Amino acid sequence: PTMNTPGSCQFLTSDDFQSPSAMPQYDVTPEMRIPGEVKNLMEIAEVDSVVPVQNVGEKVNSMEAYQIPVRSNESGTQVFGFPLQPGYSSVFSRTLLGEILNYYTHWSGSIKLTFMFCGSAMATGKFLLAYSPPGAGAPTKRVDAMLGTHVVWDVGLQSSCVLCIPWGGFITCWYQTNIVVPADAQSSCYIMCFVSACNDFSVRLLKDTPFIS
Amino acid sequence: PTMNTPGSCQFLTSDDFQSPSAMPQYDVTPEMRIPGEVKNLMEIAEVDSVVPVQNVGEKVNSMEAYQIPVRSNESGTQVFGFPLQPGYSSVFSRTLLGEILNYYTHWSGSIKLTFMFCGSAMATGKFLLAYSPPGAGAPTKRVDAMLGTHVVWDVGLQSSCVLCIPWGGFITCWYQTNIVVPADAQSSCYIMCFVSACNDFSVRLLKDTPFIS
Amino acid sequence: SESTIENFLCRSACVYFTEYENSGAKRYAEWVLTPRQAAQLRRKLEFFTYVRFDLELTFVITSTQQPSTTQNQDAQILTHQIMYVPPGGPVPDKVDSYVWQTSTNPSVFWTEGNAPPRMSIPFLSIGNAYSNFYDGWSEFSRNGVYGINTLNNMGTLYARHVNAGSTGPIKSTIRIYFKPKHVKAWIPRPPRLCQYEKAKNVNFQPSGVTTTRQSITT
Amino acid sequence: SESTIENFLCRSACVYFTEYENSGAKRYAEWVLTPRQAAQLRRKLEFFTYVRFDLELTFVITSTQQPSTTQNQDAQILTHQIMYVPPGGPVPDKVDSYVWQTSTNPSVFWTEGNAPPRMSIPFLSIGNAYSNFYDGWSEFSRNGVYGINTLNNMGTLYARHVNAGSTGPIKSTIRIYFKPKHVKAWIPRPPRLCQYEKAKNVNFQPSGVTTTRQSITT
Amino acid sequence: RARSITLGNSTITTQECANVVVGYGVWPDYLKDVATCRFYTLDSVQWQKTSPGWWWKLPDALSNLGLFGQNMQYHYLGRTGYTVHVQCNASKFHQGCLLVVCVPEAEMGCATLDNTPSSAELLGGDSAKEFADKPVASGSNKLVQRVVYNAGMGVGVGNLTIFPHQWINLRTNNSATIVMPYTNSVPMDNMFRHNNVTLMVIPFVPLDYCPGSTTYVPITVTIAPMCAEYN
Repeated sequence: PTMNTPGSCQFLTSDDFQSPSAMPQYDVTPEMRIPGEVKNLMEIAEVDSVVPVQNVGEKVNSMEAYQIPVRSNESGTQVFGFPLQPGYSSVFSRTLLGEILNYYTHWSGSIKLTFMFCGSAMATGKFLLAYSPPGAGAPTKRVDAMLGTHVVWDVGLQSSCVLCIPWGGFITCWYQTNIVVPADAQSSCYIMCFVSACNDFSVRLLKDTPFIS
Repeated sequence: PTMNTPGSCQFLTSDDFQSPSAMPQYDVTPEMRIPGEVKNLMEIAEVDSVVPVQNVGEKVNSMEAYQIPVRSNESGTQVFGFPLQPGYSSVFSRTLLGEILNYYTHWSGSIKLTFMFCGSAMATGKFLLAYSPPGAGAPTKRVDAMLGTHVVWDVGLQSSCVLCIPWGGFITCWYQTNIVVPADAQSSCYIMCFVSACNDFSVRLLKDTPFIS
Repeated sequence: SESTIENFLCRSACVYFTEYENSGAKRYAEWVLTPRQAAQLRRKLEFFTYVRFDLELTFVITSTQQPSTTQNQDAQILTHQIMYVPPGGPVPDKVDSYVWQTSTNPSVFWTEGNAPPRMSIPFLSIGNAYSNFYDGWSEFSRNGVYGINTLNNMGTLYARHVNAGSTGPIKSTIRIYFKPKHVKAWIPRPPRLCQYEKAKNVNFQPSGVTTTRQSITT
Repeated sequence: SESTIENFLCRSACVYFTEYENSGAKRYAEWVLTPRQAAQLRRKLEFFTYVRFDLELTFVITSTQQPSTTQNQDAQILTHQIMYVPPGGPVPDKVDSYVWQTSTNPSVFWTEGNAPPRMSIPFLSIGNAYSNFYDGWSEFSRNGVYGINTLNNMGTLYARHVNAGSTGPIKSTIRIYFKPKHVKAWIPRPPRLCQYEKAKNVNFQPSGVTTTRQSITT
Repeated sequence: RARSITLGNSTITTQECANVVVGYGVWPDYLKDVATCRFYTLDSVQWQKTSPGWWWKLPDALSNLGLFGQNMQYHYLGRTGYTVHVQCNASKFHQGCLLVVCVPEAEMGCATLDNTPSSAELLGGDSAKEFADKPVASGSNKLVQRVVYNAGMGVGVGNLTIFPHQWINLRTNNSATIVMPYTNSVPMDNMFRHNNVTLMVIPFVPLDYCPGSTTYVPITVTIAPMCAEYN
């Protein structure tokens, strides 16, 4: 004697049942080892990808969207700045970390940034990399950016700087000193910026991507 | 309490369930031993079967389709040749190995050929049996056939030659020397060719035969 | 591993098509069980001389309404009866005959809108194997048909509408599925080269050995 | 713990829409199995170069009556047949063809008003993995389409009404659900930036890298 | 300091710290002709202030070159690893960056959505095919979409670092060495019919120099097939 409870005879799309195999007693072709087997999406979001920081105007439709211009002549002047929201912000929109995030609703983990100065070896200078925490707005002057979390980056010695960000905030770069070059060396250089997930990184509630049409 | 999942109440043709016996408690008549019990189809495809190599014109509607004519007068001249595709090729079409293959889609294994010279005992000569691998086309001259895989078959000593083919390719036979016969012996002889599966032979994905109408 | 005789001879194959009407000239179906009608299965079975197997008969009964000019038609659920006749069993001469009540013929009742009815049959041959190819005369003293041994008889199948559903006419169809189970074979023989002519015997028209080509060296 | 490729690629996604009528110009459905039609699933699968998986096909067949001027219509329960064609299998040229009876194509019969029919398919590729992106010509000697390897073929699906229900016209629809099971992936690759154009290939129209803003410091 | 590496008869000069990046943690191995294991040094391509990019198909790149060309000719199917070396010799007063990346199964889009491209336009033999800045016209031509910010495959060029890559910054680095395992669904495949990997070199940060310097930087590419076997 059996009784059929409610929920019987329904096609609940998201359920895991045993399914009657159509073609049984059919061989499967043994699987060979293929180099590079993804098991978790996270392993993809741990790869640095260049960022179109300068997505201004018709730069997006050219290769000059990824490079940040750093001129010799002009102190307190600012290099760049963008809000630190890898999900909704247009800067981290199509980044490898950002695309993966657009498939989920909740996420918690550190973000790692890496700047690579792409200038002549003779070129020397200093930069102020300041990160303002969420509640505070972006700093206006150089002093205000110094009085928070900052990293004074000297291009002459180190050519690549790494910033690990906890817990959105802001990232601002300032010219501590103008670029100094001996004669026969160009003074107009560029900076590139890579983004990557760091330490713990979790993603919950799978949703559809908003980039389909 | 039970719940009926999707896939219930369907007649999936290819399924293996217990079936209510119509006439139960009925005796079955014990089975006697009958000589020769097939357990696997492969045991059938391991039997040599003659091949209608010369399926030219109205030969198919006569017994002269199986014999290959080898004349005395005419060197570089060629005896026969056919592409080595036991499935789709018209030569291996109704062969015992071929018919069994027409019931399956995938198959991997060696093919064994065997030529039996059916000529007078006095008759002597030599033949060049050359097998060109898949990528290469059939050879044109005798030299080109010699420079590949070949077997120089001497009818005077050995009367039957066996060729085991791996992994379609081509099979070509050439007259290394004309047939030499003492007086009172005919110089027009014939050759027969048997085909058989060899070593490992597997067949997957059962399908319908295309010879039904 | 796949080419065993089991996996080669255990496929559900439709073997019959027919129709019977609730009211009309034809009101019941009848088909002597045979694996010779379906050429696809007949040619597969003619690989071996002696074969022994069990069956799993599964029917598919569908009903369609007919073009009638009667009004106020109210349909009621239809019930179909399928009477399996064992060899030597009484056969219903008509639809409303008394033979449909013999407790020997195991009829299965079915009501439309359920899982299709299925029943199995054991090895019924008095001999020790069904013989595809017989090389003799069935009658002991001869003067009997050639190659027609009665040892392969597997019985007959009858189907009817137990209750007429509505005043309006209804025509139903039934497809019989054949599934040999626990198959055994003996004495392999060559595949039939020529196309089948009559399901009754092995008579055939002479055919060429294979497809022809241009030249022997091609 | 949630971002595994299993939980990311094991969602039931509708992939087809079509309709077939008991009587009319279109009387059967046909759709070559492909995961390229649905962009939502295509873009998720184009994350990896080589992917291998099993399927769980689940259909949803609904019937609606049509605007006809025939009277005295009495409907009978409808039965639908769904014939899965393995690669290289015969394909029914018409609705009442003989191919609907081949014991190879595993057709599933279904009667309206039950739990929707579902069947599974194993890995059928001769190669060792389905390849999303092929960088060559299918034909060995070339003179063949670019990036069209036949190793990914997964067969065709056919559906029809076994029995016409009533004299009056009936039109049915069928939604095919795709559920990859036991998924494996290899060689991760970047997400498709530009929108899809043709399901046949990777042709696209050039697109900007991202959405623009006012100034770099903003 | 400098060092010499010898394979067969050819020899290459590289630094002491070469910073090799293995493909996917796997070194090329036989499936379980040694005379084909040499440094097939291709041509040099002048990198200029406006050069968009270049791309090579490794199987095709070595189709005409000696033993490898003769082997892949008669032989049917086979497999092959690779060790691509990209050497870019430039002064100290030059500046610029390159993205050296080996993309497996790089299917390329066609300018006309309706049809696929032609073989000659897709494969550059014994030379390097190059990208373009502006979009390719969509007419009735079987041309390849050579836009550099899409790379041709159709994806944003920025995130092309998922593939085994390496960056050459003329400020610190000078060369890149990428080992590539045999990646294919099939155990062995016809080298002529299908190309498994595409080598792409893209100048993100443009070359720049003061007047009175060399007008170009000669990139140099060297291929060395590792563990090649045929059937």
